[PDB]
Amino acid sequence: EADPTGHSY
Amino acid sequence: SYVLTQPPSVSVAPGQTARITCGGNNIGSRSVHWYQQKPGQAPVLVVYDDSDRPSGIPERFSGSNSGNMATLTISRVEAGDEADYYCQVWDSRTDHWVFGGGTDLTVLGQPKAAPSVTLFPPSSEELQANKATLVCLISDFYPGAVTVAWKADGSPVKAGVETTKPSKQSNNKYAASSYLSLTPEQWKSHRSYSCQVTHEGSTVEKTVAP
Amino acid sequence: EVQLVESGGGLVQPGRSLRLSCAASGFTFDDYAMHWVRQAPGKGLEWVSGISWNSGSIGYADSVKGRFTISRDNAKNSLYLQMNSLRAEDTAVYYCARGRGFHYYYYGMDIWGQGTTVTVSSASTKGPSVFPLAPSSKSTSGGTAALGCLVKDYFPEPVTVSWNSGALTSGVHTFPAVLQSSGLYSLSSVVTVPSSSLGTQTYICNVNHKPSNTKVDKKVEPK
Amino acid sequence: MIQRTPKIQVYSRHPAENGKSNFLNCYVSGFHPSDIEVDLLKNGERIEKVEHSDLSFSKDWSFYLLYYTEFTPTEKDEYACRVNHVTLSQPKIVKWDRDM
Amino acid sequence: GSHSMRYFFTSVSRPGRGEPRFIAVGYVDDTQFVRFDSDAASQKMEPRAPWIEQEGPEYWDQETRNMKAHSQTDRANLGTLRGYYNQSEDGSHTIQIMYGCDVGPDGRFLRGYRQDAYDGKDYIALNEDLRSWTAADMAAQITKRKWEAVHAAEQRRVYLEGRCVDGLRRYLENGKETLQRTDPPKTHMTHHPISDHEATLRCWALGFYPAEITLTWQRDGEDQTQDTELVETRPAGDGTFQKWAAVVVPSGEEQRYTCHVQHEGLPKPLTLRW
Repeated sequence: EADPTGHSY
Repeated sequence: SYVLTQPPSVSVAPGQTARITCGGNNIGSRSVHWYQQKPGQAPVLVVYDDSDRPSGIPERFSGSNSGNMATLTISRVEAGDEADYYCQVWDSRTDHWVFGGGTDLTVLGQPKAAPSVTLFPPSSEELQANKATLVCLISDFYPGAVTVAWKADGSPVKAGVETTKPSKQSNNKYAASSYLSLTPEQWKSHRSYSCQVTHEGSTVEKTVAP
Repeated sequence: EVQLVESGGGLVQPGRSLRLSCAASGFTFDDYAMHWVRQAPGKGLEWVSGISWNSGSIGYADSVKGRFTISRDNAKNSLYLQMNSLRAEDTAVYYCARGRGFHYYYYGMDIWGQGTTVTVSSASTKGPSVFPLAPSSKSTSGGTAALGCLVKDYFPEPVTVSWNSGALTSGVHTFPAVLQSSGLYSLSSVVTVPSSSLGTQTYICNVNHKPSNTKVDKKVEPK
Repeated sequence: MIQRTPKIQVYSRHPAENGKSNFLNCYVSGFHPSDIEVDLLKNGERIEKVEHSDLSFSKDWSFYLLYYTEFTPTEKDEYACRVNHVTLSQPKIVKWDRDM
Repeated sequence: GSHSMRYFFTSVSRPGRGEPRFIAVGYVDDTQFVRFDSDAASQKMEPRAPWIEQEGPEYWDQETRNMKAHSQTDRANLGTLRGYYNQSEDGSHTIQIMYGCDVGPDGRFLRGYRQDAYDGKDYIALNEDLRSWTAADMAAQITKRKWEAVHAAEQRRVYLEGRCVDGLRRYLENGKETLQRTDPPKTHMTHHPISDHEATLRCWALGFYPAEITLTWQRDGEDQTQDTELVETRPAGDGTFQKWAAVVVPSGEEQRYTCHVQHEGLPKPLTLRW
């Protein structure tokens, strides 16, 4: 299972 | 703070390709979005990511972006396109969405249209509350400028007057309102009152009587 | 289909708090980033805050950081804006808007709600007095008559007027408010209807001045 | 921007036996960027049906990929892998050799 | 023994061609089990190992959303990096991300990883303590400060120590018949004369799993780590691996050389001799 959190650079 | 610059006004003729510019330092490295906000309406996305169109947006809306300048292009411009247009980018360094200040797109030369005027007398209820307001409603005129004159049996009334600066209606024409405040006594002591609306050198008069 | 319905707007004394809510429908709410964007009177759009699909990332404009909080309830398809320590310059129409992707960053706003008004003011609310504007003879030679409602002496804007509880829309023109020297507002709403149909269909304006919880229904008769 | 040229290995999945179906492999690894052209050749001629693994990469971030196709080897058919990448001036050809 | 789960992501910007290429692969140890490819026909995360098909529709929906969300993040980040570095619009650029976790033989968390590269070079990495970052350059320092302000390391740690581990352990159970089993190298020696005086001896290891293996040549029982030709371990194409090592020896002296093969699939190391 993958990581659901998205963060911009 | 990252800044996007739009000219406050762009004026155009129907059938031309209108161009609204959005300047920004290295705006070419950003992904530009454009929004259309017509009078009385929420904004609508017309172009995203410099050049793409959401489903439903006409092909005549297009966009470019490179260097220090992005442009929204509207070909075959029509009266319906009159609106405030805003460019926008996400700026990662500042973690802010930035909008340009907005461009007001006017389409010049729409047909002259004389106003429809509706004058209402005071309601029984209002008089019953020992007050009186005459309501003069002015719609569907173009262009958006009128002179409103109130008279009591032909005699000009200036006191107790409140007129709105005209505003563009949904149909690209304008609307305005004027309200005359009177005592019930004043109202009854006259045979009639009139609302005289002048538009482009022509006057429409409406009258009411107790 | 898709709707973003904002609520919670009203008059707030500076220094106090208000919570705006946006009810999302007609799309998979939890697949999209959501945003609040505002517009002060006569001015342009200003992004206030954004929240990605699963709340994994959140952002705020500097103008509001430390005071406003954005949140979402993906079970209820709702987005919220908790506004604290309000200032006069927060006065604006606040729009609920959908981000065109999963993230609050980078992806523009593809659906906008109609907005809800926040008036940060030291003044009091005043609900309006509503009076009927009866139809009269030969009101429009083309077999149509005009009748309306006078919405008098309220603060602040806005006020919503409907007719026949939203059933009657065609021929309705609610005019922009006049700001009187008194500091109070008045507006009128007129419905032009076929002159044949009078004393057949009932005509009622439904006035809602949400800032003062004032709701008035007024029958308008040819009396 | 640093670019790395591919290493190329051409081999069969199983030890080659004439007339027995098998798979012809070309493994390209150690390259960057990922855009790369890889062809399997039979008697100098391009094979149509060629598939490849899903792009992945190593600890130094260099990419690797396996291109392959089922084939039934013979004694008279020659095979090879032709590769082009921005780091190469012309396609580099590595002939299939049973012994490697 | 121990196990790992790793996700590998590659995004390549494609000016004019439109949208970036995005490909994601997931692995348990040396076994790929899923992929997401923007250029594939599917548009979903898909299975690459039979045991991941045990997962139901909700798993697939969830992991597909995650892949679509990640794709959009990297696409945003490609624009962002072009901006930070002041690069032109005409060239193509690449982002790579690898993340995952390691567990012990009894499923205990050992560690987690999260590392990002731009154009094949380190950009930013989560440190081993899973509480701090190393930024490779001044653009990554913009990223590092904003990530520190939002406590991004805590979010990653929660993932790496939580669902990453939970996922890995479940995959190890469901796929135990392959993931918790080994394939021993099939071995053989070839002999090819170079000249009248020298010959090449090549020691082969085929059909093995996992990939880790040691091939060593000795001469009179002495390690020959000088005249040894040694190829990179390579995929057979069926989920197993291949490797060879060779030595140039004087003709007639072949019996003096032995090839030693060490692999966890073997109960004891193997010794091959021509």
